[PDB]
Amino acid sequence: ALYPDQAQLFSTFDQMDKIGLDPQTMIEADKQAASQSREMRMESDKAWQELKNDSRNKDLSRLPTSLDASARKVWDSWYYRTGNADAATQQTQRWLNENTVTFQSEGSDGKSIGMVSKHQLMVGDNPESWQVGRDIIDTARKQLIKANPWVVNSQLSVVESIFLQDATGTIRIRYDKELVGKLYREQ
Amino acid sequence: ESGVRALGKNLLSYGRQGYDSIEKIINRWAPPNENDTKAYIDSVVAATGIPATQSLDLSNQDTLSALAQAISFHETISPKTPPVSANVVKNSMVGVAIRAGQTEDSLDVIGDVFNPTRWNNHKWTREELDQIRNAGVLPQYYGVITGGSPQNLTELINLALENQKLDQEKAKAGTGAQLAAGVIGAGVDPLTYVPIAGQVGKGGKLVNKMFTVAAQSGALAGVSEMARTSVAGGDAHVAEAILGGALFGGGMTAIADGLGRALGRFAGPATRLEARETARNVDGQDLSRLPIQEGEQTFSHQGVKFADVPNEPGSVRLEDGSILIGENPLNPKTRQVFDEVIEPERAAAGVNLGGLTEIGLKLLRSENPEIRGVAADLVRSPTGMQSGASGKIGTTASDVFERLRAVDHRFYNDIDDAVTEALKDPYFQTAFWRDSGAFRQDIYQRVSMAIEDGSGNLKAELTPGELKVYDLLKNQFDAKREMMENPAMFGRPDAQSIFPGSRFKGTYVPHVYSSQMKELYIKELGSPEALQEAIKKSWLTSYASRPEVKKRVDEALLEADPTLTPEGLAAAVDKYANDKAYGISHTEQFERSSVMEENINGLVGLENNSFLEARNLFDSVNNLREWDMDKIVPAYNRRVNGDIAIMAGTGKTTKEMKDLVETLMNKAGDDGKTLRDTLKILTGRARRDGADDAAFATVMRTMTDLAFFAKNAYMGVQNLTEIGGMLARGNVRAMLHGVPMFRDLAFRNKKVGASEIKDLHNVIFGKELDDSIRPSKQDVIDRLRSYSDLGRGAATALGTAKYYTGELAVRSPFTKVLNGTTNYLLDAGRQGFLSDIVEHSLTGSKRRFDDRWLKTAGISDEQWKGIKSLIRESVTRGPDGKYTIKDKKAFSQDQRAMDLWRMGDTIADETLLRPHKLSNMDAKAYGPIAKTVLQFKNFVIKSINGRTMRTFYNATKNNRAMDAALSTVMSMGLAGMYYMAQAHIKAYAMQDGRDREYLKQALNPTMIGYAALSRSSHLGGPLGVANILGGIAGYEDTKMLRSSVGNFLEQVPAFGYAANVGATAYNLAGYLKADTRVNERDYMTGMYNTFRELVPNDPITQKLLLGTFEEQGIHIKD
Amino acid sequence: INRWAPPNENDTKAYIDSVVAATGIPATQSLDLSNQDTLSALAQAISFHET
Repeated sequence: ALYPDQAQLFSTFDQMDKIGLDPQTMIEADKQAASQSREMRMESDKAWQELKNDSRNKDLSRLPTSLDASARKVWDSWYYRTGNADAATQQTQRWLNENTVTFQSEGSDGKSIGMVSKHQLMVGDNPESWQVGRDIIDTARKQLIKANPWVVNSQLSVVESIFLQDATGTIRIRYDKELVGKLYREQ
Repeated sequence: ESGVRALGKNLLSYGRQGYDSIEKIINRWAPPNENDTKAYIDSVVAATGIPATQSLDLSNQDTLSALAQAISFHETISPKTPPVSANVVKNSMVGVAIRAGQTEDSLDVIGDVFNPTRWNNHKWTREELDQIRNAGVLPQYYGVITGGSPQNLTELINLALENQKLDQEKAKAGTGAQLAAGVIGAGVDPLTYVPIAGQVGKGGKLVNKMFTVAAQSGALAGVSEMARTSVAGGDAHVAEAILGGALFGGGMTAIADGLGRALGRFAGPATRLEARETARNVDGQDLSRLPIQEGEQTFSHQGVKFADVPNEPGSVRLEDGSILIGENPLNPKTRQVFDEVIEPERAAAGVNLGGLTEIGLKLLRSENPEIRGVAADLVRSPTGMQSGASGKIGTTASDVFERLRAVDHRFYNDIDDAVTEALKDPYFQTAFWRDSGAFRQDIYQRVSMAIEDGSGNLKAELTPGELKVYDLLKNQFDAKREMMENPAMFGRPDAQSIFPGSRFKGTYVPHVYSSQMKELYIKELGSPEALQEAIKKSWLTSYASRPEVKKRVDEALLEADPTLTPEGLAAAVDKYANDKAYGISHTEQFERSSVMEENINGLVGLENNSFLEARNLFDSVNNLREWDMDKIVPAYNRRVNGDIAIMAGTGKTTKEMKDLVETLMNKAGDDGKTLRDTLKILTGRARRDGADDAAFATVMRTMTDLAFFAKNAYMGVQNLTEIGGMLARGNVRAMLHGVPMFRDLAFRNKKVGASEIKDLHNVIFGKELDDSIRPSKQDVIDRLRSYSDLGRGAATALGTAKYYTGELAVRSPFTKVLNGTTNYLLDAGRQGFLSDIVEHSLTGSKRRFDDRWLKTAGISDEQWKGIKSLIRESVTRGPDGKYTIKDKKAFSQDQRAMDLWRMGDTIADETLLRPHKLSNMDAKAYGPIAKTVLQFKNFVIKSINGRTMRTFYNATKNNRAMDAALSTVMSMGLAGMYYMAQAHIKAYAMQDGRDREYLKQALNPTMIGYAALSRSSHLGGPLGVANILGGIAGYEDTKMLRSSVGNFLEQVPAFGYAANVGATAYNLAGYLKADTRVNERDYMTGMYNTFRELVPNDPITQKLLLGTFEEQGIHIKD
Repeated sequence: INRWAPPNENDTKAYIDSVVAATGIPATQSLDLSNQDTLSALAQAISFHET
């Protein structure tokens, strides 16, 4: 999010540590593809929209407005590095789903109602502290629905700061990190 | 002056010898072989605007006084050489920091960006415009062409075509189509989005994926071929106006959040609007509703129920759970609080109209047979509905009145859209040497002159955009006369004709004469007789020249006089023309003041119809006429409709129905037991002050039925009004942080004392004084602005050659580059100075007056003495501090009023608008309005020098958008100021401590926003809300008749009202066989027309406003 | 339906399909209760489910 103009380097970094590729092969794969450029039209401002408005792609359909810049670059890098136009729509989803957090409703059906990032939820400096904000948010939502027995007739969601809001604009809440940390230390 | 006065003469001699540029003058002034003359050129180019190589013209004051001032500075306590005046440890680094800087002259923003001294002044011919029209350039690319020279036309056309092609390719790529998916949730970044011009008619809509199920809205039917699409008038333009509103709302929310989060402390309406539009477009659930529970308190006002909303003060909920913000024009609570506590004098009773219905019901309940005999014919009793005892004969007055009043408003709604479209021809957009306010008068004058011509050569000159106006006006003007000649078309076979003179054929256009031009010509010719003989001879020439005039006059004369003499014509013609000339040169019956006078107390003028004795047999006199149809057509229509209705219903002329009242009242001496009121309301003479409030009240009262029998219109209306309210709120928030006088007046707690009430009341009196005297014609304004230039300095060559009275380039470049914005500031300053002149004339003070004003304006002794005498004669000032004028009609009919107005205008213009740069202003003292004007000008100058405006101008050389974007903020802030002043004046008189509560209620920001939006000049334009939205009274009039079932209705004639070709629905046939009920189209069209210039169907203006407000910041409250 | 039977207490998921299938109107689409065709249809499809 801080430097969203060279996200291809992060794509290079991820596979050297999660999958197990050695650097030499991916060095050779770029050099071999220098001669031929696919460029079957595709990359434009038109293909992106008609790809992002399909119910088939469950993860790309919802996206924080702060992560559009790098998703395009990861998609482009994978399409350039390989030939598939449908193996490049899957690695993007894997990266996105490994960087974010999803919330779900309490009914039998499990439609998602939000998506946030794993640094708007950290509480301290321990790099595994993002699992507390999720519990706090869940408890807040469940205790807030019961206070007003008419919220179920509109849509309560978690929109990325991180807010809780209706479709009527009446209920609006904000999540502050410093207050949560200060209270948690005392507790 | 009082300075320099030597470099001016030196430069005069230099320019007489023939020196062009800066380089030559400077090199002669300081030889290059001795001292630099390289950094001495940049310091002059930067502080004046003209580049070094470019040519000059040392015969213009703007290029003379500017250059003299930028030289004397460089030749020659004071902290750091301050150019401006008052009225308008060292070791570490401090010593080096201060001791190293050097002062330089201030910049000139206007010249640096636009560079308006390179613009040529050439009047294009017909072929040079036909070439442009045949090339095929769109209206938004005329910026490149304007100002060019005749030699370089083809290259400019090529440049415009190349830009057009590049934009077309970019739009094909699919670049500016991300706004259809919305802003809330996932979408564009509101502050980092730049639109593309040219996609106005492609056809788009808003659909947000966060509020729908994917099965309900399946997918997209691809995209347009981008080579075929077209759109209609108003059915597919609302869906893009709302697209613009969404962008504005998202941007405002983004700015406010950042400010709030930074400091440590617009989010409801945006979400509600997007939910409503998405639910409307795909026929789904409306998720933006909050129903009323049980056991909760409710109220009602004027038959409409509502209840409060929690957590958001000022809003309200309707019966079905629709929420409206506190600034909407339809809010039932704000009108209640106004009429209750704030403005009781303009109570709902003062603005109530009931219509003919209740008056008719009250009239029919009488006992006097003489009154009932005419009552049974005047009004239509409700005792019918297949059970009526009588009334079967035919149409009464009510039916014809309602039919005609129902068709006229549709006519107005069409003429507005016809005229607005004509002003985008290349003829008008490329002429920068004329004011932008006279275009409508130009159009009306040309068309009206072309109608009365018989040859036809004048008709061949009109542009392809004026023929439709021609057709509409001709058809209606023929239909009205056709009705007036035979009033038996409606059902009564014993009615005569009222048209005076009906043997021959022609088209009649109303004649209304001016008065200021009469006064000017009388002054120049010396006597009132010379005008009479000039008129007589200008009439007599047409008799000799044309044959048809000879035939008409001869036939009418021989019919009039039984005696026939071949010698008698040379006497009859003259003895007929003489008295007609005398009727104009020696009285005031046909002037605009009497014919169109505002209000009358009773029936005073019904004896004679002044609109119809202006007709003549003859065919310069056209110099004394008026060509402003937007105010002249409706009054003519009202009077004529009244006359036709009375005659076709009763069988008596209006004079008979008038004198019947006094004939009856002559026997009313005895104290025994509304005919007057019925006649007054039928003729069209009832007071119509503040009809806009009634126009909105009608919609507020009948909204529910519309919601019942139609759905799309309901949500469209809601969204339009909410966008308007949001814009008003944003503007007030910015203005609070901007201008100090606004902040001073808006943050008070108690009653102000002693001094300031006098200034607060001069502020009020200035507006009335200016409004009662301002001329109503363009030529008078041109001549009055022309004398003052000759009052200071001109030459013989100026009188000859081109010059011409049309004058906008002679003014400063500020008027050329941004013309629309300047009129508001000028009209504020004029009213500012008029009150100071009056106060000095009465009290003899000297704290504001200055004796250099007489020499600057160009007033000699006699004019000043006359002005002083008149003001001392006609105006008195009280110990309270309120000005009163004894006589109003006679005061505005003297020669001296023009002198006074001219003095005020020229002084204001020269002192406040001419001198650019803040270091060039010298003044003794400043008043309450001078500070406001200066601060608004400072706001503008800050806005232009930004980054967004510079980048936009560099990309496309389109300067027409900036003026339109920047006019609205003036239009609203000035509107707010007088409301605040009036409230402060009113709260002074409360003796007890009630003023604290009154000020707490009156000075809330939401009330300020409401009063700023309702007031001002959005209206519908020159026509007005009372005319555009005044057609829905028929629904209420027809509801109340039966209530106080059935209406199965005859089958509509096969030719439905949906299919009617335009310009042919208004002739005689279209009036007699039309449908006169209300459908959703009227609602949608009227609502769109009322809010046209505030919410256009293009997104550039919203982006410009958003960028400015980002860069300057808004007040965060809290 | 949600006002008639709160979602937390008892299902209200298979109780919606039984009404959408026996009437025609999909779940999200808007209604117009002023029409008798859309009124008498809904009254009959609820009373059966109660008993």
